[PDB]
Amino acid sequence: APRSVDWREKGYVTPVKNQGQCGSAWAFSATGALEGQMFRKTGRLISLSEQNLVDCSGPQGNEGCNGGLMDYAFQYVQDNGGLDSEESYPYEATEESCKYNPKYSVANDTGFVDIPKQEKALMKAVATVGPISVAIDAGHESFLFYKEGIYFEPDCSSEDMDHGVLVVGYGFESTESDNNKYWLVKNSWGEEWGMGGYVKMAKDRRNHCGIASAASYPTV
Ligand SMILES: *[C@@H]1O[C@H](CO)[C@@H](O)[C@H](O)[C@H]1NC(C)=O
Repeated sequence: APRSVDWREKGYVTPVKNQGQCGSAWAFSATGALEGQMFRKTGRLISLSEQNLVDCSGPQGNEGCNGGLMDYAFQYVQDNGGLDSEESYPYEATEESCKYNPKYSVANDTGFVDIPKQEKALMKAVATVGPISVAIDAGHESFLFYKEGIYFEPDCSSEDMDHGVLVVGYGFESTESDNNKYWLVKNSWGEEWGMGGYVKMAKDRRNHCGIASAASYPTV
């Protein structure tokens, strides 16, 4: 029910990462949600290998630096029966042959769940579960240049999303608020982008940028 949530303060979230020049955001969104649920489970925050996902999760539907889905990622961790740590399987920003090594697994998952397409459900799910993997229309130059404040983009689509990110919670602006409410969104473009890597994004403004059209998370 909370009028504010920040999972970064409860220890759920790793420091901002950078996918570099590789369409692997689906993989940073996925590890982000898996890092969170692994923490809820064990009380241990261990950073997870995106390269593992990029290299190995093709059989689940993912296409490396050419793109992918978070759901596919969670499916691979299940099928595979583990995922390697960031330390053991470092990120390289390019597609290589699979080097997974069951000895270095530090996370598991058991399925995933998809939140229905409602900023109400997505409010619930943040509050209940953990950080949530979501997809957004990021394909505007205002998103490139974003520095601070609450992101709103008139030409944003709620149906055509192109970029996976992580909702680590939500707030509001103005000691009150209809307005101005924001989602708290961790990106994977390095800390130099946005607000040290994060972005506040319009919440309950008609599913802005489709932040709720494709939400999900891993069961553990
Ligand atoms: C993941 O789960 C499988 C089967 O439940 C188990 O064999 C494996 O040891 C687990 N790995 C970790 C790192 O928890």
